[PDB]
Amino acid sequence: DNNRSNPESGSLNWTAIYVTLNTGSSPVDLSNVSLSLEYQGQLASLKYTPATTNASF
Amino acid sequence: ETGIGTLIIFIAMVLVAAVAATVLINTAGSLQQRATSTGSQTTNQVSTGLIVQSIYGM
Ligand SMILES: *[C@@H]1O[C@H](CO)[C@H](O)[C@H](O[C@@H]2O[C@H](CO)[C@@H](O[C@@H]3O[C@H](CS(=O)(=O)O)[C@H](O)[C@H](O[C@H]4O[C@H](CO[C@H]5O[C@H](CO)[C@@H](O)[C@H](O)[C@@H]5O)[C@@H](O)[C@H](O)[C@@H]4O)[C@H]3O[C@H]3O[C@H]([C@@H](O)CO)[C@H](O)[C@H](O)[C@H]3O)[C@H](O)[C@H]2O)[C@H]1O
Ligand SMILES: *[C@@H]1O[C@H](CO)[C@H](O)[C@H](O[C@@H]2O[C@H](CO)[C@@H](O[C@@H]3O[C@H](CS(=O)(=O)O)[C@H](O)[C@H](O[C@H]4O[C@H](CO)[C@@H](O)[C@H](O)[C@@H]4O)[C@H]3O[C@H]3O[C@H]([C@@H](O)CO)[C@H](O)[C@H](O)[C@H]3O)[C@H](O)[C@H]2O)[C@H]1O
Ligand SMILES: *[C@@H]1O[C@H](CO)[C@H](O)[C@H](O[C@@H]2O[C@H](CO)[C@@H](O[C@@H]3O[C@H](CS(=O)(=O)O)[C@H](O)[C@H](O[C@H]4O[C@H](CO)[C@@H](O)[C@H](O)[C@@H]4O)[C@H]3O[C@H]3O[C@H]([C@@H](O)CO)[C@H](O)[C@H](O)[C@H]3O)[C@H](O)[C@H]2O)[C@H]1O
Repeated sequence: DNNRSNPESGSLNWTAIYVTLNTGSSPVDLSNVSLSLEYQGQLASLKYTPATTNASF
Repeated sequence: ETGIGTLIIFIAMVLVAAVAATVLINTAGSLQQRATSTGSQTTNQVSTGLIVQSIYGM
């Protein structure tokens, strides 16, 4: 929640998702992974960009 | 005569049939090890677990 003083009138600013591989699976590169989300008539498509510096890692 | 030409193609026919035989054996051997390992890993996955008994504080 984005409000600490009163969380009742707040909204979600950050979301965390825990991800693992399935049992007996081949390795997966996360750079070729696309994430889809649907909320209130908005379809998002999120993508990770690999970099040496200034990377979200 | 036709006898000479028949023998030449015969050799080629035998060699081609051996190739297709090799593919089927090699593929089945590769799929054998994957299917065996998947079954054993899943059996361990379902059965295994941890349980909490009691929690104390100071
Ligand atoms: C998280 O959730 C909470 C709760 O849901 C809030 O929504 C919060 O948002 C923040 O809200 C505060 C308060 O509304 C905002 O700060 C305010 O900024 C204003 C600038 S603006 O006019 O340009 O918009 C004003 O400067 C505000 O001051 C006002 O309030 C003063 C006190 O009014 C009270 O008076 C009497 C008691 O004496 C009482 O009967 C009333 O009911 C009322 O509570 C007043 O003197 C000023 O003339 C002016 O109207 C300002 O709010 C400031 O005071 C509050 C708190 O005391 C009020 O009860 C609080 O500490 C603030 O920190 C403080 O700045 C802010 O912009 C929002 O972010 C969410 O983040
Ligand atoms: C989503 O909503 C959130 C509402 O809950 C919040 O608004 C998020 O924004 C974030 O706001 C917090 C402050 O509340 C910021 O966190 C603070 O960032 C500084 C970075 S700095 O460059 O300004 O120095 C720092 O990392 C602070 O950590 C200090 O405190 C911890 C724990 O005590 C300790 O490891 C170190 O002493 C460190 O310096 C951090 O503030 C946190 O700590 C305070 C107090 O304990 C300080 O005495 C509060 O508990 C606070 O809640 C903690 O966050 C973020 O920068 C900002 O993203 C929004 O995204
Ligand atoms: C998604 O699936 C893919 C298969 O479909 C593949 O497996 C992807 O993995 C990627 O594989 C490629 C190899 O083709 C590799 O990318 C290359 O990385 C090196 C840099 S290194 O540090 O990793 O060693 C190489 O120099 C190339 O990087 C250049 O381009 C990028 C821009 O994207 C830039 O940031 C760099 O500075 C650098 O200039 C890159 O190879 C790509 O570029 C070449 C030529 O243009 C080079 O002149 C070809 O176009 C080639 O098709 C490109 O792949 C990585 O190892 C990996 O990401 C998987 O993500």
